[PDB]
Amino acid sequence: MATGDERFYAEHLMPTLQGLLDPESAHRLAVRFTSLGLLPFQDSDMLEVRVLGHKFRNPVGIAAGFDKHGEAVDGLYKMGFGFVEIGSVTPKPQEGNPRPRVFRLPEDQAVINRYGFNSHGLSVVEHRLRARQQKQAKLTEDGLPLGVNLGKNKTSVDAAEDYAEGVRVLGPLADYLVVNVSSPNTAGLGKAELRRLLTKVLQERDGLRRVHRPAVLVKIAPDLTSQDKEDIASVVKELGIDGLIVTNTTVSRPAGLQGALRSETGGLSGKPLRDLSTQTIREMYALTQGRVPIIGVGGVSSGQDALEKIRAGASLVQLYTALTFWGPPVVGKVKRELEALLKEQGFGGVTDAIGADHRR
Ligand SMILES: Cc1cc2nc3c(=O)[nH]c(=O)nc-3n(C[C@H](O)[C@H](O)[C@H](O)COP(=O)(O)O)c2cc1C
Ligand SMILES: O=C(O)C1=C(C(=O)Nc2ccc(-c3cccc(OC(F)(F)F)c3)cc2F)CCC1
Ligand SMILES: O=C(O)c1cc(=O)[nH]c(=O)[nH]1
Repeated sequence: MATGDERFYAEHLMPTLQGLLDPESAHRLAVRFTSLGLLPFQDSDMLEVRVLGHKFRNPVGIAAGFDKHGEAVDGLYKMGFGFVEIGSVTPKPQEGNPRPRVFRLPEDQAVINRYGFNSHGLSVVEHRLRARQQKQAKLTEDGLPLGVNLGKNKTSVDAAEDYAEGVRVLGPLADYLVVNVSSPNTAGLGKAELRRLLTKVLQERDGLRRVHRPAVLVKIAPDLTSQDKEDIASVVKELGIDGLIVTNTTVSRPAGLQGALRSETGGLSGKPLRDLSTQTIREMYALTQGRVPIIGVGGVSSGQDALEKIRAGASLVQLYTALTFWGPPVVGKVKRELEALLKEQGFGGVTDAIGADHRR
């Protein structure tokens, strides 16, 4: 509760919280507590990584979705994350799908959600980030970068314009932007469309002043065909996209799911998604010749999970669902185990392990 013991949180606190509140209420309370610093490991130089034009104290970040409106950024750094990504944020505010829209699958250490981009909107997030803009400038310079994930409104008629608007409004406040076109919960959120979309996004980005010019990454699904991945890699290299976030939640339902809510509509996250994501990272790393930075996401809950994605090609990793089951202590746990594994496997540091599986 205030100490920081992994067993207490995993075995007592978290289980009790879930027994008292529904999943969405639990998340909202989580955001409140985090934003208030109500939280329970020292990063070694081994965990430091330099990519996307920035230094990262450690390669473990909080995935988009936990802090959709940028309300708990500072609390998240306090929790131990090497970098924070907020969003997705839509141009105009919107409520998202009706409740219930998030479901726990305890037996699978997984979650299914269909929020549908509930967002305070660009304007509100912009002011919220501006209020701590200088503080973030010092955090970034200190190895704690900030990412902003962009989405689009449900009733938007010009997808590309929605993202362009996001680039113009929040781009100046972020170290990196994410073009999220892999959410399974928005209408119909492709080589042709992607090229057109990203060309416009990059042009908008290049039009920003130097110190306010963020890297641009594309977040993709784990349900892509081989052709889709092949085309994405081609477009990425063609336009000079700075990086990829692999992956978002899956619309598939892997055989073996035990949770009673396994058939709810939405994207599945957690352990059942882990390896499908790692494999997607492996494939994208190869298709891009290891020249395009990858942020690996999907079922990371331990040092081994993180290292597998790093060895597969990820320069950084993110987690979300593991936090909902184990609580804040999982962050230090993952970092401590990653450090130990790097040593055991002969890597001088995280950097040396990036893509290691491909050079064996
Ligand atoms: C409740 C919930 C909400 C999410 N919202 C977003 C979002 O707004 N934008 C986004 O790009 N990803 C979103 N995600 C996906 C996560 O960022 C991540 O890609 C995915 O959950 C896999 O990681 P995990 O297995 O560690 O949770 C969300 C996930 C969950 C569980
Ligand atoms: O985060 C979520 O989106 C979801 C769930 C969840 O339980 N999330 C939580 C809850 C408390 C969390 C925290 C945060 C900060 C501190 C915590 O310890 C406390 F309560 F003692 F102060 C616990 C973190 C989460 F990610 C349930 C499924 C969806
Ligand atoms: O907001 C949602 O419903 C959502 C968006 C996204 O990108 N991924 C996800 O799992 N849910």
